[PDB]
Amino acid sequence: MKKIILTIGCPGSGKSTWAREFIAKNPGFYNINRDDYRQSIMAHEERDEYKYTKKKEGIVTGMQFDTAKSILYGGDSVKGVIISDTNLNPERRLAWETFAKEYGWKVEHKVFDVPWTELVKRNSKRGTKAVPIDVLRSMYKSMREYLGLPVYNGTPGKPKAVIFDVDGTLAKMDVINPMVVELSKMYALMGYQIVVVSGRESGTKEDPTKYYRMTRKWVEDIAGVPLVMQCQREQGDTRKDDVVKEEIFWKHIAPHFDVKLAIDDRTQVVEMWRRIGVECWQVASGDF
Amino acid sequence: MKKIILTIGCPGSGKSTWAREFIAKNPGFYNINRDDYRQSIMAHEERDEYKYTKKKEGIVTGMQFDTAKSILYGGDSVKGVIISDTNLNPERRLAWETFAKEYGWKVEHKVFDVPWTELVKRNSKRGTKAVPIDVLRSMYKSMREYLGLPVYNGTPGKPKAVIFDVDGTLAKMDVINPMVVELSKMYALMGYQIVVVSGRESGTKEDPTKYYRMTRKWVEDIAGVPLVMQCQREQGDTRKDDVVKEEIFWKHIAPHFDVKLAIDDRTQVVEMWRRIGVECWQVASGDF
Amino acid sequence: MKKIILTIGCPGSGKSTWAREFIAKNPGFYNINRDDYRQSIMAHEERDEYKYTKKKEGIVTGMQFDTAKSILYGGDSVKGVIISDTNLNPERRLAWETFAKEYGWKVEHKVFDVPWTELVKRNSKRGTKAVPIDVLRSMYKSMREYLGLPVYNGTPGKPKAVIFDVDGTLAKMDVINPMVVELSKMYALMGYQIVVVSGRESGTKEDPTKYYRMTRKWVEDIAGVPLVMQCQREQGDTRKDDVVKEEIFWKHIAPHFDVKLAIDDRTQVVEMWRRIGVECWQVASGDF
Amino acid sequence: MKKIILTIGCPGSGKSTWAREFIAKNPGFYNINRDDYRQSIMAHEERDEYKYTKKKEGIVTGMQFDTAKSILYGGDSVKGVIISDTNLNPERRLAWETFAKEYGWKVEHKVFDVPWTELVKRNSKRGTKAVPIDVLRSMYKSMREYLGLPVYNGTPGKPKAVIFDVDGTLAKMDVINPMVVELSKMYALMGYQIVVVSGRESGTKEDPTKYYRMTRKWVEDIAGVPLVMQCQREQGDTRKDDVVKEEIFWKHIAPHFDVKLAIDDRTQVVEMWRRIGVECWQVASGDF
Ligand SMILES: Nc1ncnc2c1ncn2[C@@H]1O[C@H](COP(=O)(O)OP(=O)(O)O)[C@@H](O)[C@H]1O
Ligand SMILES: Nc1ncnc2c1ncn2[C@@H]1O[C@H](COP(=O)(O)OP(=O)(O)O)[C@@H](O)[C@H]1O
Ligand SMILES: Nc1ncnc2c1ncn2[C@@H]1O[C@H](COP(=O)(O)OP(=O)(O)O)[C@@H](O)[C@H]1O
Ligand SMILES: Nc1ncnc2c1ncn2[C@@H]1O[C@H](COP(=O)(O)OP(=O)(O)O)[C@@H](O)[C@H]1O
Ligand SMILES: [Ca+2]
Ligand SMILES: [Ca+2]
Ligand SMILES: [Ca+2]
Ligand SMILES: [Ca+2]
Ligand SMILES: [Ca+2]
Ligand SMILES: [Ca+2]
Ligand SMILES: [Ca+2]
Ligand SMILES: [Ca+2]
Repeated sequence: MKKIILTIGCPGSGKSTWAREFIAKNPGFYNINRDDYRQSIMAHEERDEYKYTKKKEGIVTGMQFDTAKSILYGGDSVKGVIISDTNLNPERRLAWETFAKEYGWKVEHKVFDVPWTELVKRNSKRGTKAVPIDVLRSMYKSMREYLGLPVYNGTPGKPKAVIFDVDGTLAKMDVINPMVVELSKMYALMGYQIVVVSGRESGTKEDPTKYYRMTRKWVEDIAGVPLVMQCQREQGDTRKDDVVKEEIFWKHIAPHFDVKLAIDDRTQVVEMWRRIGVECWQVASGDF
Repeated sequence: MKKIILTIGCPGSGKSTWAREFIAKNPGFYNINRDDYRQSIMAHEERDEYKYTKKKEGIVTGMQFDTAKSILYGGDSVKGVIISDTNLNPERRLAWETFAKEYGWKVEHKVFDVPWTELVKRNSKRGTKAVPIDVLRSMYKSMREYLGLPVYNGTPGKPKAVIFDVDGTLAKMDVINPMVVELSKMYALMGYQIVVVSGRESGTKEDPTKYYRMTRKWVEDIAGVPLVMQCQREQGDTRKDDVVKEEIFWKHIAPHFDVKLAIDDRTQVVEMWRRIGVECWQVASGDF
Repeated sequence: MKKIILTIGCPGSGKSTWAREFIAKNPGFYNINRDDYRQSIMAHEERDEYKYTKKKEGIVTGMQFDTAKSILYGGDSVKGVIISDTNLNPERRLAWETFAKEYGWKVEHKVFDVPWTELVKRNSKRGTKAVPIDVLRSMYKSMREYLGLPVYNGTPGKPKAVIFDVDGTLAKMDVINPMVVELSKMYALMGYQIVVVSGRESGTKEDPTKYYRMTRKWVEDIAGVPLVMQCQREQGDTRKDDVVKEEIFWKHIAPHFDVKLAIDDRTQVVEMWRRIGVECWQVASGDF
Repeated sequence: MKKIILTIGCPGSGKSTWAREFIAKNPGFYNINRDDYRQSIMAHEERDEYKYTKKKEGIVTGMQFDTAKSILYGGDSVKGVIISDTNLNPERRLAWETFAKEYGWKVEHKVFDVPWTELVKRNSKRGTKAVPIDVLRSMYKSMREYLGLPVYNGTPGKPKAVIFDVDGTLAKMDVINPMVVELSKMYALMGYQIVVVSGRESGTKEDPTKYYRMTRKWVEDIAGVPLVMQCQREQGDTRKDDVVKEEIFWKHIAPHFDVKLAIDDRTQVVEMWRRIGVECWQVASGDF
């Protein structure tokens, strides 16, 4: 059965680079792409900004439809086609299936799950092919939905709480950040539990809690934060703050507290927070 | 007297485009640039990421120095040279002056003040020449210092206050944003004055306060914000929220309140806030 | 009646640049191009060399066909489509007509006649989109056929002759070029008439035959060429040798001699010769 | 002793690509290039055509001089510099040596000998960095001089002769090419020896002279060429006509005849001919 391969990925995820190699190595496969049909009908040059329109979309969609049938209905030489779009819209994916079922073709996916941080990196250097940051956030939000990743929706019965980070949030570089520290105390009065988190490694190979202890002491004897729990990146862990903090949240926090907010300063972490369903306020420029 | 023209501008401000035209129109002028000397000593290709180093910088600085003397010491045909770097570091600018004073040359500046918003726009499409967002923020911070633009440092004797925006901050799209509304009341108890601001146009040409009135009512009868002042973009004003809110701050707020914080959601406005010396917490994704 | 506009031109003739502007200025027009469909089905990157194939061509042709019907069968908003290919193959052009006649559309052409010399120039700088020189010669040969330009096929009854140029051919820079001079005499014995031509301007504004006289004398008293006719670019004429020599051929030579060969050294002139039906031998490197 | 590495090569030979890798792998090495200094002083954009000038050259030369001293006079960290220009001008190369001798540095060369055919290929796709074809011919002529390759200057005492190729020259595709065949006979009368050469493989693995015999017969019984010698690419040889014919010339022709001319049609072969000192007339378009 001739196959139709939908590439599932955010812009900048490796889609096209892979399609080009696959076609180079496997005779009988052809690429179909909407970005290409979008630039061609306007005869746009590499650096022109395409103006979105329902009309133009219907046309490109039509072009994909017709180009698929025509190629798949080619001789026995034809093995399949690659639809190298983002394919991040469920409705769009279903259509390819129904369309494939009536003519007798099968559908396969080829996923390109790339970490948010890397996607941002690439897109900022993508130049003219760059995509706005918010449509990127949205694309990734859809990718997570495709993978079936978790979205927090609260913890019924458990005490409400606010999450505070240390570096850049409660501490500056350490001295206290007056308004944020005053906030944690403000929330405490209001009856909320104060959970503290930090991406600082706990300690060294020989003293595995050196930094943790220092952090705890600082929070207690300088900031005076009435916290109930403190969590930190374990010693030895070299993964991204991104991954580290989320792992800590599902394993040590979500099951014990009804978190209604998170206070942080580092964009990637802030991005992780909103992304998983936790309101987050960014208290300072944290593009690093 | 032969002149040395320093272009003052952030990356993406028009520096090079102007230098190329000026040289094309004025015989006897030559360009000197560090980005160029930086890529050349490494024989880098358009898409390689340059690795910063003191050594490599000393070399490029040396190259600028020597290339300046050699060209300016050319015949009578030579009129001057353009130093098309950002030139946003005061120390760096002084050096060119002292250097120019000993050989008998004069220094002129050619400023390229472009709005933050536009600088971001261009840099995100700059592709490989793109610069990290934080070094851009920093460059612009220096540009503002060069222009002598105002930086807020408080208001002694006046009552402390927090600034809250409406769209996206207190209101969602309208329904209340629970945590942020709860915050304004929380600060009020703490003794702070609550100043409300909005980029929403006050009204229409025929009803110049239509939206203002609606906003006031909403803040009063739905959010229940104990505000003391509300300010909004005047009817007819079509400038950027960027400019609008800052104008409102210096004219109607800074002189009446000791503002210690601002709550907003739109990145450009948040960026304006921190930029002028006002702590600001971004309560939601606002890349628009 | 909705129109289909075929752009007639060699690669590098301005086709696409015009299509982009036309579409920008005229709402309801869309571009259709085979180069675009060719790079897309292979998911090729700007710098990949496309491998020609009947299969791949049938597919792109199919894509043009289907994309035309689908767009032209759009609402009343649709005004037409531009087929921005070279369209230099008569058979190909007919197809568009027959195809247009059955669905009720009309066909218009938009010619981009650019001089060979300029086409070469652009193509050598076209980089990756560059086309081999021989396919370019061929494209231009078809363009000339489209315009109905003249192709020489002899002159019955008139005496046979060979055409010799002076600069670079008979003369070097002047001293004689031994073999070529020996040739003209060799042909004379064989019974051929020797016609001499030169792109050298005849003279100056005040002495309109200064150079002609000098050339005649040189050919007579140094080379010893038994010529019957000498023709030169008139004084004041600043057009390309290209145009100049061909004008001279049809007006002063073709009607008086049965030319069976031309001896020249400058590539553009040599190219003109073969192009119009006259065998030509290039006696030296003349890329200038 | 700190070294100065001059890269010797024609444009498009791999110079820069190598310099970038070498510097990437060897800490303490820096690149110096005139193309880079040429585009920088004019602040030119990738696609601008640089206007040559003595003034601008003196400046770039000065920049190379000063940049060399300054870097080589750096700490002990500095190992050397790469001068990635063509370096094909002997005078220019000497200067680097004398310059290197007074400051105590040594000079090394890194040759990039690439075949003419490949150099043309690359340059035609080089786009904006492309170089005119004649300056390329000239560069390669200098490269050959650097390598010490042979240039023919005649054969005293031996009988004069003309060299004729078969495919495209004497034969068309075979039928006779009337004027060229008539020429060989014309030269024979004049007392010249007619040497025939062909790039056609002599035969097959099982019949190693199949094609040679066919060619000989054709030349004898159809063209009627009064030849004295016929030479052909041996059976099995898969090298370029380029190399094949030159090998045949020095081994089987130059020592037996005083060749004063060569008649061919294929550009690369014609290019080889003039290049080694043999007048050559190109009788037809042979860009293949
Ligand atoms: N492994 C990688 N590391 C860094 N960048 C990559 C990698 N793979 C691809 N890229 C780059 O990411 C960008 C997106 O490429 P692509 O695969 O074509 O996806 P899309 O379909 O969104 O264009 C391109 O600029 C490409 O060169
Ligand atoms: N008026 C403009 N509008 C939009 N973009 C511009 C404008 N002028 C220049 N640019 C672009 O901004 C970028 C920065 O250009 P440039 O003047 O060379 O500054 P820099 O010295 O930082 O490279 C380039 O991509 C350029 O083409
Ligand atoms: N007036 C002009 N002068 C010089 N070059 C031009 C001119 N107009 C277009 N070009 C260039 O010629 C090349 C061919 O352009 P284009 O119109 O797109 O034709 P094609 O359909 O063959 O690609 C491009 O590199 C383009 O920028
Ligand atoms: N092995 C190769 N095969 C084909 N092209 C190459 C190869 N190596 C380099 N090139 C290309 O040849 C051109 C000349 O490259 P470069 O080494 O930089 O020489 P130059 O100093 O003249 O610029 C470039 O476009 C480059 O990418
Ligand atoms: Ca991630
Ligand atoms: Ca932090
Ligand atoms: Ca601004
Ligand atoms: Ca807002
Ligand atoms: Ca012409
Ligand atoms: Ca000539
Ligand atoms: Ca060679
Ligand atoms: Ca041949």
